[PDB]
Amino acid sequence: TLIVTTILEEPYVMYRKSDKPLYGNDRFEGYCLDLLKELSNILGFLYDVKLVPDGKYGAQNDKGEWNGMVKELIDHRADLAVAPLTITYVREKVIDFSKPFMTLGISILYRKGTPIDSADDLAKQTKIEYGAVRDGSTMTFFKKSKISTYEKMWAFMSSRQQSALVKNSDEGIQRVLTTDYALLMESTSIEYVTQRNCNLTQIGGLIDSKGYGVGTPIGSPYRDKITIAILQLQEEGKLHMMKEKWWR
Ligand SMILES: N[C@@H](CCC(=O)O)C(=O)O
Repeated sequence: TLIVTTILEEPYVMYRKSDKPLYGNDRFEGYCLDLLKELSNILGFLYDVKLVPDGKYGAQNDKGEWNGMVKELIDHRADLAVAPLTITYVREKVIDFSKPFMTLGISILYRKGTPIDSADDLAKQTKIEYGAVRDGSTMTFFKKSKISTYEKMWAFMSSRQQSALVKNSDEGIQRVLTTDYALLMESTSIEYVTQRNCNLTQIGGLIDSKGYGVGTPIGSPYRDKITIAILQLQEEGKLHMMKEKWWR
């Protein structure tokens, strides 16, 4: 029944690996898929998982137009957006979000053993390239930040745009591995990476504080119900278990 838009991002949404042929929703696994299964049991609904066609989370272009999963919800092309989608002020003007099912903050993914300790250290220099995922909430944060240092940084990554910004997190992580590059990535995603490559580390603390929520078109009856469901899973300690299962 319900159409759920999502995006491939480890360990939230991934293609399940099997020796036998997988069809439909079975092709996907991960934190967000366990959550979606839970939500459909609690609210009792069927669903079809579809990746967002342009592979973007969603940003508003210079002419006011949106893309990514946000656009899909806006154009009623999807009922739910269940993915590590950041709840932001700008997005709340065009779609509704459930209450957060996970919290995080923008931080820095970089290698270990350098004198770089914060965004400032990155900002006041130029040898180390740094950037974020194109059309994601992190890129938008820097693009709209009125704080000098972040404003300085947006200037840097937007000039070297075609280069500083990456298509997705996997490409950004690979850029951190094979280049002198620091990735502006969200904290729980960084936790997952550094947890698997002891050469990588989080630089500084969180630049901001926020959360991930299930997106729905504006005025959807499902939003409050999903919030109630998230609150239940939280209450019975399943959100913790799910986090531990995937981040291990
Ligand atoms: N979670 C972000 C994407 C990743 C990022 O921009 O750091 C979003 O909802 O757009």
